[PDB]
Amino acid sequence: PLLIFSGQSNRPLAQAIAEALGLPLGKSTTLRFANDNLFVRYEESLREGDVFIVQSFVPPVQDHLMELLMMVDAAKGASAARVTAVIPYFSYARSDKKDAPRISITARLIADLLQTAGADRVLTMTLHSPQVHGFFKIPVDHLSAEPVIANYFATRVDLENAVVVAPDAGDLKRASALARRLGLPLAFIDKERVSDTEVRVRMLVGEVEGKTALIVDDEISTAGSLVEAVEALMQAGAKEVYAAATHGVYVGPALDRIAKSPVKEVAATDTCPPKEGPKLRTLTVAPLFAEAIWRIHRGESVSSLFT
Amino acid sequence: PLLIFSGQSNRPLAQAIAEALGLPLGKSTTLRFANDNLFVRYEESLREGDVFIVQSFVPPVQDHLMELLMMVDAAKGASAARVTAVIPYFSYARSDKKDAPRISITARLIADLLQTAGADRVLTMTLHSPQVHGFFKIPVDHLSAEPVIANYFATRVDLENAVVVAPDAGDLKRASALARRLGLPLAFIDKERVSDTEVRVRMLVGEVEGKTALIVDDEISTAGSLVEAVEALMQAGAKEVYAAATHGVYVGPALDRIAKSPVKEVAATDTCPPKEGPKLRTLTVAPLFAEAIWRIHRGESVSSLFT
Amino acid sequence: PLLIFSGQSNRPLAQAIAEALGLPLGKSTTLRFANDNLFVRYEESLREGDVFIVQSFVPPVQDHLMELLMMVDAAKGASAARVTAVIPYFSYARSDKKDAPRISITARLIADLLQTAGADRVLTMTLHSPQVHGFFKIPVDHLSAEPVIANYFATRVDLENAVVVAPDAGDLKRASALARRLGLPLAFIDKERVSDTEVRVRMLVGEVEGKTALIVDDEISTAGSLVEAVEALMQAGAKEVYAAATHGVYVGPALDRIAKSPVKEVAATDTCPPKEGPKLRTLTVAPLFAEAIWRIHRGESVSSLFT
Amino acid sequence: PLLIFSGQSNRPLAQAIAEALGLPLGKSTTLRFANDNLFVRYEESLREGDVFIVQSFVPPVQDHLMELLMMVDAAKGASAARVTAVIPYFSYARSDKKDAPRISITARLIADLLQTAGADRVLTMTLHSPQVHGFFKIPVDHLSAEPVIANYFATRVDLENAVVVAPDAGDLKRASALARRLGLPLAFIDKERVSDTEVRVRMLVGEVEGKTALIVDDEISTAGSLVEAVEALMQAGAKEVYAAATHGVYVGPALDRIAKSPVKEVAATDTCPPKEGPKLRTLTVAPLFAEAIWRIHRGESVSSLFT
Amino acid sequence: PLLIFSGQSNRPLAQAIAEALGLPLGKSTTLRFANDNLFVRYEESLREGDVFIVQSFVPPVQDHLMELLMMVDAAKGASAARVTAVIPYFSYARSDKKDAPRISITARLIADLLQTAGADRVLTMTLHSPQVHGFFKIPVDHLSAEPVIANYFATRVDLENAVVVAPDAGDLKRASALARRLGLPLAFIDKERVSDTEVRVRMLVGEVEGKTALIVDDEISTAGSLVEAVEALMQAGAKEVYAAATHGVYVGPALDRIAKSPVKEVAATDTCPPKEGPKLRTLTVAPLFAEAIWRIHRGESVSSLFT
Amino acid sequence: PLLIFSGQSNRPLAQAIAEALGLPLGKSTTLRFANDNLFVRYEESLREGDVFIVQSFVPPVQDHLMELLMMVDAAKGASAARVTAVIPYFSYARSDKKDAPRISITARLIADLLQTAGADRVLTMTLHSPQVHGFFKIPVDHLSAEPVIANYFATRVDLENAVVVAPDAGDLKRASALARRLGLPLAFIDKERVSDTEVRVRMLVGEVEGKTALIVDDEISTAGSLVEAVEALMQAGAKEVYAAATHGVYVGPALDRIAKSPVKEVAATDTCPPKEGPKLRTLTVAPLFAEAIWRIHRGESVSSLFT
Ligand SMILES: Nc1ncnc2c1ncn2[C@@H]1O[C@H](COP(=O)(O)OP(=O)(O)O)[C@@H](O)[C@H]1O
Ligand SMILES: Nc1ncnc2c1ncn2[C@@H]1O[C@H](COP(=O)(O)OP(=O)(O)O)[C@@H](O)[C@H]1O
Ligand SMILES: Nc1ncnc2c1ncn2[C@@H]1O[C@H](COP(=O)(O)OP(=O)(O)O)[C@@H](O)[C@H]1O
Ligand SMILES: Nc1ncnc2c1ncn2[C@@H]1O[C@H](COP(=O)(O)OP(=O)(O)O)[C@@H](O)[C@H]1O
Ligand SMILES: Nc1ncnc2c1ncn2[C@@H]1O[C@H](COP(=O)(O)OP(=O)(O)O)[C@@H](O)[C@H]1O
Ligand SMILES: Nc1ncnc2c1ncn2[C@@H]1O[C@H](COP(=O)(O)OP(=O)(O)O)[C@@H](O)[C@H]1O
Repeated sequence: PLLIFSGQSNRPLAQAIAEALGLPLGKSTTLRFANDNLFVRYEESLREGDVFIVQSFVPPVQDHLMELLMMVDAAKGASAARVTAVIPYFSYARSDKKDAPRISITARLIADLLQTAGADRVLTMTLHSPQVHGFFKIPVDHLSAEPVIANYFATRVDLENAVVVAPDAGDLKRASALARRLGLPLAFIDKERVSDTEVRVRMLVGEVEGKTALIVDDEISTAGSLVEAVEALMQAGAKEVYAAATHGVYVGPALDRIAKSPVKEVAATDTCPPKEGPKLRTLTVAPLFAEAIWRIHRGESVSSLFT
Repeated sequence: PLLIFSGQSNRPLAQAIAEALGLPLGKSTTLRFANDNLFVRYEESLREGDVFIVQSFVPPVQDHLMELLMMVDAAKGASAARVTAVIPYFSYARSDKKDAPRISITARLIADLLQTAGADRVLTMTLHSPQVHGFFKIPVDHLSAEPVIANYFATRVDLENAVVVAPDAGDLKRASALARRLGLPLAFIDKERVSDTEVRVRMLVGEVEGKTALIVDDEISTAGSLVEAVEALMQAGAKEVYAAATHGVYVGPALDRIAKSPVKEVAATDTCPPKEGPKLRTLTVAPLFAEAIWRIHRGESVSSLFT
Repeated sequence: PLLIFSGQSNRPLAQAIAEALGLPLGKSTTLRFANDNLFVRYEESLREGDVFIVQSFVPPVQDHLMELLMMVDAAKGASAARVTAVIPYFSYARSDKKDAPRISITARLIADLLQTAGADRVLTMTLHSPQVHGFFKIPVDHLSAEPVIANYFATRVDLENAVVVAPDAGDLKRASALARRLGLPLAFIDKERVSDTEVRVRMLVGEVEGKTALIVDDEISTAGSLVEAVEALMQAGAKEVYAAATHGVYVGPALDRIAKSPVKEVAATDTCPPKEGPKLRTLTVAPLFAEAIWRIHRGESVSSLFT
Repeated sequence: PLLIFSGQSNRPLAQAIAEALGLPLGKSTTLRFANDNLFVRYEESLREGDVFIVQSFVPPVQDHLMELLMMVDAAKGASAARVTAVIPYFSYARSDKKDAPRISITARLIADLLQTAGADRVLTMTLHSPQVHGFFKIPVDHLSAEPVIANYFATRVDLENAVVVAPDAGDLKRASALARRLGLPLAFIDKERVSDTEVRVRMLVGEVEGKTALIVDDEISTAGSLVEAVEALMQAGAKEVYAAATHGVYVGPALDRIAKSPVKEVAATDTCPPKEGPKLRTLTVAPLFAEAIWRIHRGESVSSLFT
Repeated sequence: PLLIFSGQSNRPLAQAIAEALGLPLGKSTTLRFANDNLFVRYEESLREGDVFIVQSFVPPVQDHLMELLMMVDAAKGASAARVTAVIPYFSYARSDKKDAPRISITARLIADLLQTAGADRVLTMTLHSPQVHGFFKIPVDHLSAEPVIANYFATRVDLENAVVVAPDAGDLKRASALARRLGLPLAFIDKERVSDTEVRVRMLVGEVEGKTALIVDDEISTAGSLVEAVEALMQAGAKEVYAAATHGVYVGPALDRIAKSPVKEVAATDTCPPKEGPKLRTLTVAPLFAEAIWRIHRGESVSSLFT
Repeated sequence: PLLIFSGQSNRPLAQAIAEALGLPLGKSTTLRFANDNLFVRYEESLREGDVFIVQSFVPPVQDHLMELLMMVDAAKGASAARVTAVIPYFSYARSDKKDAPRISITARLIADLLQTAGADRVLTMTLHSPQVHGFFKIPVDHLSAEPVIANYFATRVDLENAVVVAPDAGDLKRASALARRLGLPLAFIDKERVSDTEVRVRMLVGEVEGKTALIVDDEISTAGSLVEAVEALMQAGAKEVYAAATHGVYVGPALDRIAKSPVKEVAATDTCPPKEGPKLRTLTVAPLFAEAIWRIHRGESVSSLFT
C-alpha cells in the first residue's frame, strides 16, 4: 500500500513524483496557528501503509524541518507500516564538520531528530559530502544527478573543444566523474589564491583558452562561487562558460549575479522549487525519485539506476 | 561551573535572570546563512559546566525551537557536565491530546527531540496541562505563577467583596488555588472552539452581580477567551473586570481586542517578551527563575519555593 | 496469523472477543510457584503471528501487570511478528499528573515498561484523561464507550425532557458529547478529595428540578463520586437518577453504597469482570474489541468505528 | 549526600543497614488505593542525592517489584544524582533459562524493567546463578555470604570429623569453596537417582558414615531439597546434619518440613525477613550491605571485602 | 526472498546449508587492506530480503567477529528486510560470568555488539551455558546437536552395555537428555579447571563397572577435559570409551592428546571446520541448520525439530 | 582519581603519557586462550575513577579493536565514573563513505560499537576526514599534530625557499593550515587511487620551481601516495623533498619505497609504534596527549592547545 505525501516545500515535485507512478498525492493538511505553532493532519487512513513524505530544506527552513518531523511522527502515530523521509535537498548536509569549536554538527543532529520522530529510512539526492550518509543509522538511499546533468551537457552545449572545470579543490571528484562520462579533459583554476607570487589574479591548470568551459557543482546558493569561477575562466582565455548543479537554491543575490555574469546557461534540478530566469533551466528528477520510491516499495535494485 | 545562555526569543528575561544571581550572560552567537539555515556557536568554554539555556517558544517559534535544539546539542558537544533547557513558555504544551485522528501529539514529540538533542532537564513555568510533565523522561522543574499573580492583585487592586473567575474548566484548578489564598469566592466558563466561527456564545457559573471580577488563566494568545469572559461577566451584573495570566503571548487580534474590551487591566509575566499596550502591566519572573536555577545548581529544594 | 490470548484478569471478556470473530482462545498457562513468583508459557507456536494479549488492571493489579509484561516478553521471545497489549481498563491512567512532589507519574512508567517488555501497540477503552495517549511512543488505539452507553439509555430508559450530568469537569468532555447525541441538556460537578474525609460537600450547575437525571463518568471505583452526585441531584429537585460508566471497577464500599443510594440503575461495560448487584446492568464490549482487533490485523480504518 | 530508603519487603534489614552507618532511614510512604493501585512518595528532598533503595523479592512479590520500580522512577523524577537498587534477595534469578519453549527469561526482563525505571546500578547477594550478572547492562555489585556462613560453621558445629555435602550437581561449586575454606573433605549424594541398578535409594560418594554433614545452598524455599538431602544423609550412615543458606525464603510447608526433619540447625541470612523457628538461626548481613553501600558511595574497593 | 551468505570462518558449512535449501550461496567479498583493516561488500542486491549470515567464532576469532558485525551492518545498510546472525559455534559463550573481579562478561558484550550492528535474530547451536540466551534481547533459536549425536551412536556403537558420561557439572543437563533419549544409564565427572590447558577430576559418579562409556560434551577445545575423563573412566574398570561433542574446536595440544588417549573415536559436528585425525569423525549439521532456516523464513515451528 | 591504562597496541606511548602526568601506568592483563578468544582484567580498583584507555588501530587491528571494546566494557562493569577511549590512530576513519553499494561505513559502525561497550568520550588525533567526528554521539576531542610537525620543520629544514605540499585534496585543509602557520606558500596534488598499494598524480598545482618541498599528510600506509608525490615534485624542478605525517603506519612495501625515493627524511608521530629506517624520524605526541588528558580530567580548555 504505497502512499506519497508532501509538505509545503516542494509540492510540485511531490505531485510530479506521485503522478509519474499514476498515484495521487495523499491528503494531508498543515496549519499555522496565530501563535506560530504548527499543526499537521492526515485526512485519509495511512494504516499499514508504506508512506513516503517529500520535503526539501528550502526557506522557511525551520518550519519545513518541523513539518517533516511532525508528519513523520503523525504517520507512525497513525500506524503506518513504514515511513520514509524523502528529502530531495538536505541543506544542512553543509553542517557536517566541527570546523570551529563549540558548534553543532547539525546534519548529525537532524539525522537523530529524524530517527526519533520515527523515520525508518531516507531517500535523498547529492548530499553535500558523501560522509553525511554515515550520520544516519537508518538506511539512506542516496541518488545521483550525474545521468541528468551529463545528458544536459551532451545534448545542449557542443562538446567539440570543451573542458569540464573545477574552481574549488572540493569540486574535483564530481568534475572528474563528469569528464570521464562526457569524454572530455579536466581543468583546474587556482584555489589559494596565490597569495605571494607575481600573477595575483587566479593561476590556470590545464587547457582552457580556446575552449567552452563546463562547471558542475552540488548546489548553487548565493551563486558567489559560480560567478567568481566564471570571471576567472573568461580572463584566463575561455570562449564561454556553462554551469550545472543538482540543487538550484538561488537565494539572496543569486539571480542578479547570474544575470550580470557572462555564463551562458545555468542548469539545476527541481530538488528545490525553481525560480524565474531567462538563463536558468531546470532538469527534472521527479521520474528518477519516482522510480526509486517504486523500487524501495517493491524491493527492487535502486543502485542499478546508476551502475 | 554555573553558566547561563539565551537564544534570540527572550534575551531580556535571560539578562535579568543572569543579573539577579550576580553572573554575566554567557557569550553565544546564532547566525542565519543566506539559505535560511541556522548556525550556533559558544564563544567561551563550557567544559564541565552546569549550563542553562533560556528560550521561550515565541514567534518565529520554529527557529527558536531549532536554535534551542542546536544550543543543547552544541553544549553537550562542548562537554558540558549538565544542560538544562530553561523554557519559560512552552507553547506546544497545548498540543497534548490526540483530539483529531492522525495528528502529532506535538508536546511529546518535542520532549523526545529535546532529549535526543541532549537536554538533561527542563525548567519551565505554568504548562497548559499537568499531564505534559509525563511527556518528559528527563526531570522537569515546574515553576508556579500563583505567588506573583496574587501579589499583583493584592499590591494594586485592593477590592473587598470581590470574586475570582476562570476562563476554562482545566484552569479551574488554578482558580481553585488563587482563590482561595486571597480569600474570595469562585466563578468559571467552559466551551469551544478558538479555531472556529466568531466569539463565542458561553456558559457561566457563580454569583457576580454585586461583586467585582478577577480573571486567572494560563495564557492569553488571541485574547478571544479573555474578551468572551469579560463580555459574559460585565453584562449579567459585575462592576469591573481585571485580568491575569502567566503567559503574555499577545498575537493576532489580541492587542486591539484588549483596548476595545471593557476589561480594566491585563496582567502577564515576562516569560514572553513584553508587548506595549495602554492598560498592560507585566510582572518580572526573572528573580523566581534565577532562584530556581541557583537551587538546581546547588542541589537545594526547588519544591520549597512553592510552599 | 491472528492469535488471541488472555491473562487471568478477565478471561470471560477475552473469550467473548475471541468467539465474536470466530477464533478459539490461544492456549497459555500462567502459574505461581510457592515463593509467589509468576511463570508464563505459551502451549502453541506464535511464530510470525499477530498476537493480542488481553489484560485489564483489576485486583490483584500488580500480578496482572506483571503477567501482562511477561506474556508480551514471552511472545516476542517466541518470535511473534507483532504484539498488541489489549488493555480494556488501564487503571493507572489516573496516575497522570505530578500533583504531589517526588511521586511516580505511574501511567508513563507503565507505558515505558510495556515498551521494554516488547509491546508494539496498545488497544484500550476510555482512558481517564486524553493526555495519557502521549505517554506511549507506540501506537495506541483508543476505543470510545459513547455508542454502547447511548444505546443503553435509548434502548431501556426512554425519558423525554430528561437531563444528562457529569460527576467531574474533565468528564464534561464526555458529557458534552452524549449529550448532545441523545438531544438532552447538561449538568456537572467538580471538587476533591476521594482520598480524604467523608462524602463530600459539592457544587452543581444547570436546571434539574422538573427533569430526570442521567450520569456519565469514565469509571466507578469506590462509588463515592456516584453517591455524591446522586445525593446532590436528588435533593434540589430531580425525579429520578440513572448512572452510566465505562469501567465497572466496583471496589471497597461501592456495591453496598449503590444499594443504599436512591440511584435507579448503574450501567458499566465488561472491561472489568462483572460484579453481581441488584440494580446493576452490564454492557458487553467484546464485539467492539473484536471488531477493532479484526481491523488492526487487516489494516482497515479503526477510526471509522468512532464516526 | 548518602540516602537510604526501604520498601515494604524488609524494613528491619534496611533500618539495620542505615543504622550500621549512623544514618536514619529516609522518609518514604507507599499506599495502596481501594482499586489495588500503588502510590509512592518521598517526604524529604532526594535532590542530587546518592540514593539506595532496599527491597527483597519476598511475598507479595509483584507489589514489591512494582514498589521498587516506582520508587526508582520517583527518585530519578525527584532529581537524585544516582539511584541504586539494593536487592538483597533476587528471587527471579531462578528464572534465568529458557528451559521450556515460549516462556519469559524473567530475570532478564526484570533487569530491563529496572533499567527503564531508572536504576543506575544494583547491589545484591548470592544470585541463583552467576550468569544473572550478565543480564544487567548497569553495574551490579554481587556480594558473597561465604564469610558469614563459614564463620557460622566454624563457631557453632564442631569441625573435627566433619564433611560438607552437595545433594545437587549444581551445588558442587559452592560446597567445594566452603570445604576448602573450612579445611574439610567434600562428599556427594547421587543426583539421578540411579533409575536402573540394585540399590534404588540414593547412592553415596565420599566418606559420610561417622561424620557430621554440612549442607550449603543459595536458598531454601519449600525446604524440599533440604529435607530429601538430610534423609538420604541419615540412611547413608551420617551422625548429624547441619544446613546453611544465604536466602531463608521459608515458604509453603518449609517450617514444618524442617521441624519434622532430623536436621539439627538451619542457618540463613536476613536477606529475607526471618520466620519463627526453634531450629532456625539467622546470620545478619546488614553490616556487610552497609559497608558495601558506604564503599559504593565513596569509590572504595568492594571486592576486597571477599578477597 | 531467502538469502544466505558466508563469512570466511566456515564457507563449506554455509555452502552445504545453501545447497540443502536449493539455493546458491550469496556473493560476498571480504578484503583485508595492507593496514589489516577489513572491508565487506555484497555483490548483488539483498533489498527486502530475509538475510542469513553464517559465521563461527574459530581462529582468527576477532577477524571473524568483526567480519560478522560488518556484514550484518552492511546488510541493514543495503535494506535487508531482516537479518539473522547464524553462529554455529559461539565460542564466547564460555565468557558468561564475572568469576574474577573487573573482567568483561564478553558473551553479553558481543550480544549487544551484534544488536547494535543491526542483527534481528540469532540462530546458533549448543551454547556452553543455558543462561547465554538471556544475554540477547533479540530472539535466539538454539538448536540441539543431540539428535545427530544419537543417530551417530546408534550407528557406530554397541548400546547393550553402555553408559553416557558428562565430563563436568555444566554438561550434566545435555548428557542426561542423551541418556533418556537412548534409554541408557548416566554418569558424570566433577571437574576442576586449573588452567586453559590443564584440568582435574575431583570425583566420578555412577555405574561404569565394565561398560562401553559414551562421553558427550558441548565442545572439545584443548581436549584436557576429554582425556582426563577417558583416563578416569578406564582405571575405574570401563570396557571402552567413545566421545562426542558439538563443537570440534581442536586447538593447542588437542589432536596429539586424542591420539595418545585410548578413546576409540571422537565425533564432533562441522560447526567448526574439521581437522584431520584417524580417530576424528565429523557429523554435518548443514541439514539441521537448513531446516531451521527454512522454518524461520516460513514462520513454521522450530521447536518441532526436537520433540 | 585520574587512571590511565593500555591495550597491547602501543604500550610505550601509554607509558610515556602516564609518566608525563606523574602517574603509574594502571595494571591491566590481556590474555588469549588457546581458542584465540581474548580475556581482559584490571588488577586493581578503578571504582569512581576517571579512566583513560589507550589503543591504536595497528596490526593485529581486530584483536586491538576487541581488546579496546572489552577494556571499556570491563571498566564500566567495574564502576568507573567515566571512561574515555584514547585512540591515537583511528585507522577505520578511512572507511567513512559508501563509495560502493552494499558496504559498511565502518567508522560509523565502530563509533556505535564503542558507545555500546560504554565509552563516554573519545580522545584521538588527526582523523582522516573531518566528518568522522559526526559519527560519534559521545564527545570527541580531536588533537592536531600540526604544532609538533611545525616545531620539527623549524628545527630540521631551511624554510627560506620552502613550500608545503598536500598529496591529495582531502589533506588540503591540514597542509594549508601548516602553510599559514609557518608563513610559507602552498601547493597540492590531485590524487587518483587505483588500488590499496597503487595511486596516480592527475595534476600538480602551485609554485615549486626550485624550492625545498615540505609534504604533510594525515598518514603514510603503503607510502604509494608519498613516493608518487615526491617524484611529481622533483621532475617539476623542486630542490628537495621533506615529508611529515601524523600516522606512521608503514605497512606492505612502505619502508622499501621510502628508501628508494629521493625524499630526504620522513617524520611521523608515535600514534603507531615506529619502525626502524635511516630516513625515518618520530616525534612523540605523549606530552600533547598527556596535556589533553590532564585538561579533560580538570575541565580546562582543550582547544587552547591549538590557538
Ligand atoms: N548549513 C549551512 N548552510 C550554509 N552555510 C554553512 C552551513 N553549515 C556551515 N556553513 C558555512 O560554510 C563553511 C563551511 O564550508 P567550507 O569548508 O567553506 O566548504 P566545503 O563544505 O566545500 O568544504 C563555514 O564557513 C560555515 O560557516
Ligand atoms: N500548540 C497549539 N497552539 C495553538 N492551538 C492549538 C495547539 N495545539 C492544538 N491547538 C488547537 O486547540 C485545540 C485544543 O484546545 P481545547 O480542546 O479547547 O483544549 P483546552 O481547553 O485545554 O485549550 C485543538 O483542537 C487545536 O485545534
Ligand atoms: N491510579 C490511581 N488510582 C486511584 N487513585 C489515584 C491514582 N493515581 C492518583 N490517585 C489519587 O487521586 C488523585 C487524582 O485525582 P484528582 O486530582 O481528583 O483528578 P481527577 O479528577 O482527574 O481524578 C491523586 O491526588 C491521588 O491521591
Ligand atoms: N523464579 C522462580 N521461582 C521458583 N521456581 C522457578 C522460577 N523460575 C523457574 N522455576 C522452576 O524451577 C525449575 C528450574 O530450575 P532447575 O533447572 O530445576 O534447577 P537449577 O536452577 O538449580 O538448575 C523449573 O522447573 C521451573 O519451573
Ligand atoms: N571465551 C573463552 N574461551 C576460553 N576460555 C575462557 C573463555 N572465557 C573464560 N574462559 C576461562 O574458562 C574459565 C571458566 O571455566 P569453567 O568454569 O570450568 O567452565 P564450566 O564450569 O562452565 O564448564 C574462566 O575462569 C576462564 O579462565
Ligand atoms: N579502513 C580502511 N583502510 C584502508 N583502506 C580503506 C579503508 N576504508 C576504505 N579503504 C579504501 O580506500 C578507498 C578510499 O580512498 P580515497 O577516496 O583515495 O581517500 P581520500 O580521497 O579521502 O584521500 C576506498 O574506496 C577503499 O578502497
